[PDB]
Amino acid sequence: STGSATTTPIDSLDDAYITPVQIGTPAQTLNLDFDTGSSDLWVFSSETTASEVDGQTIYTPSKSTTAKLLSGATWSISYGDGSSSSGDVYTDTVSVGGLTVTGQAVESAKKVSSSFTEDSTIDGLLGLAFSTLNTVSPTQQKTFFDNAKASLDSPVFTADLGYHAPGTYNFGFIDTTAYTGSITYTAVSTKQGFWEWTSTGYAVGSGTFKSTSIDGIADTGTTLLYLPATVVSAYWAQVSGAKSSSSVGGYVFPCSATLPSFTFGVGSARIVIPGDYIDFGPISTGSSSCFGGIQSSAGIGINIFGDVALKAAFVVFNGATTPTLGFASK
Repeated sequence: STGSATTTPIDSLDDAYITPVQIGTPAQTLNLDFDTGSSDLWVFSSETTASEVDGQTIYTPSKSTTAKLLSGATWSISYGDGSSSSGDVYTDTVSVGGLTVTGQAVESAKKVSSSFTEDSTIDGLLGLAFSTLNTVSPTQQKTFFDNAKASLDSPVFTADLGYHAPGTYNFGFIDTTAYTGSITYTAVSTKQGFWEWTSTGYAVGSGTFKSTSIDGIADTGTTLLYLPATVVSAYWAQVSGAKSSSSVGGYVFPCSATLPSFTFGVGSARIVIPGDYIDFGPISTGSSSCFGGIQSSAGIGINIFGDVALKAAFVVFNGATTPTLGFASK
């Protein structure tokens, strides 16, 4: 079996992407953020503190004939950006673009952090990292991809994120019409539970390619690209008037500047990020300072190839027993 679903940016800056997901019987459709950087499927629900719900669609297990409370199970998550939520656990039927999993752990949020509350367009997260990061206690739960792996034609899913435009998540097959050239595959380490791989280098604009290993994770749930301080400094040195700002917390640049592209290596292949992808607009309404899409990972501890980089490519998440990541130009 296979599944295919359209993913849509939530705003004009591509800060996140939402994908419709059907939960329960009859179907309750929620718009979830597909996150390859976490492993929990959690939703706003009827159980969420009503003061913490600001326009989201909520999952109501009492209206689902296939929902079953998972007795004694709880969950609690803290995200890299200091966000948190927690609650209890149901199992239910979950379908993504025609692909159906029965008995999927659906983690119902009892309380969410304010950052999720402020964001009325995201009804929850669907984690697609490896199931060893799932936070359900005392019995850890499998991700939607892990539960679907057996019935998929091929144990893969692909991310085809759009620039200011809709994209596609496919499960179980590789659409050979969605990319150009060849797919270059690279090894994945699962030792920390992430889709972790090693980039072979970078170039700024049309400068020389610098061969250097950059270990990092493919994270659809992170907006920006976070790279080591040396790389980020070399990029912004080519933008006139750019500087790192402590008050803003990152590199900013004059909105009148034109940004150079950024190339990152995948084995012997090269993925080019157009400079327009790196512009994230004014830091405040009416400001002439614009926020940069390439920031330092020094405070994070891990390099993150977020949406800025992934949307420049067709990305295959190969969940075979030896997992790999595939990149192709598009």
